[PDB]
Amino acid sequence: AELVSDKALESAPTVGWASQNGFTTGGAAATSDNIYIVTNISEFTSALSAGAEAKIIQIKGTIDISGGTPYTDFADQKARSQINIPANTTVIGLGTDAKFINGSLIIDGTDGTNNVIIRNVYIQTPIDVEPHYEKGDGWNAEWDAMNITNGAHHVWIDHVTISDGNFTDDMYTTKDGETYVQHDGALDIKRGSDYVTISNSLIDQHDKTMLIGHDKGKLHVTLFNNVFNRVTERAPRVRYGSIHSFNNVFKGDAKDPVYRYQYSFGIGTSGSVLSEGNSFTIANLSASKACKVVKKFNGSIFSDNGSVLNGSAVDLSGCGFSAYTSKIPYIYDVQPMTTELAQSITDNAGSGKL
Repeated sequence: AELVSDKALESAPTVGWASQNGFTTGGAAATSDNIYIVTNISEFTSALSAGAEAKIIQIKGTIDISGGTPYTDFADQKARSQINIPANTTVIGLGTDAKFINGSLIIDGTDGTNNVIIRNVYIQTPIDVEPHYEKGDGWNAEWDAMNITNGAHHVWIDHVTISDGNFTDDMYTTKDGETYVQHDGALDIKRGSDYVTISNSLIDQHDKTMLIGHDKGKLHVTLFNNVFNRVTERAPRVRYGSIHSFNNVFKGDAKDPVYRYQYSFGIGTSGSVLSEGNSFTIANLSASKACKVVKKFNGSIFSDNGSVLNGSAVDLSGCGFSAYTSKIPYIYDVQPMTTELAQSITDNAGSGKL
C-alpha cells in the first residue's frame, strides 16, 4: 500500500549490539507490495504471512490481539494471543496512538527469524485469564508483552512503550488468600538470542520486567536513552550475557504502594553489566543504601562509571562485584548525567515520541 511513516525504512544506529556482526535493517529492503498499514489483528497476521520476505508493517491505532473475543482460558489465550514476527520485519507505529493490547509479540528464531525492528508502538501487558496455582505459593501469570527467543538475533526495539496501562497491579484481585497475579514479564530475551539494542523506550508501571537469559557467549544487549518508571524489579536481570546500559533513566520509590522499587540490575550466572551515566531517582532510598540498585544473584561482574542517585554522583563500585572487563566493540558517546539530560530523555522515551 502506501508508505506513510517518514521513519519506516531506517535501520538500527551503528551504536549497539544489534549492529555488530551485521546490521539490523528489518524490512527496509521491502518492495512496494510488501508495505502495509494494518488496523486489526487479521490484517496484521496477513501481512506477517509474507514470511522472511522484507516487509514494512505500519501500525494504525489499536491492534486488539484477542480480535475482540475474550480468551476463554489458558488454551485459547495460548493459541490466539502469541503473534510471531518473522525475519526481516519492521513493525513501526503510525502517529502517537499505535498500540497492541491483549497479547504478546514473539520474535522466535526457530524458523531462523532474525533482523527485526519493533518501533513506535505501545504494548499493554496482556492479562492471563487463567493463572496457574503454584506449589502452595501464590498464582503464576504466563504471558509476556514481548519475548525474543530461540536464537533470534539482531533485534532493535526503539521508542516502544510497555506498561500495565489500563490494568495495573493495584487492581489485582485475591483468590484463595493470595494475590491473583495476571501479569508476567515485560520483555524477555532468552535461549541464545543475541545482538540486541533497546533505545528511547519506556517501561512504565510493571513488576517483574526485563529478564535476559532463561547461553555462554551469547545475549549481547545494549540499552540507552530508555526510561524505567515505577518498575518493581529487573531493568534488566541478566545471566549468560553481557549488557551495556548507559544514559538511561530509572525512576521509582522504595515505598511505592503498587510497584515498590527493589533493584534495577540483577547480576546472574555468567552475567555482566556495564553501567554508565545512568539516572536513578528513587524516593525513600538513602544515599548510603545506593548498592540497592544492583542485586547480585549467581553472577559477579558489575561496573558503573558516572551514574547518579537522587541528583548526586553515586559510587556503586563498592557493592561487592568484580569489574566488567570485556570491551565494547562499537564507539559510543556517553553524555554526563545531568538534570537536563535526564529530563530530555524522559521527554523523548516511549512510543509517539519519534
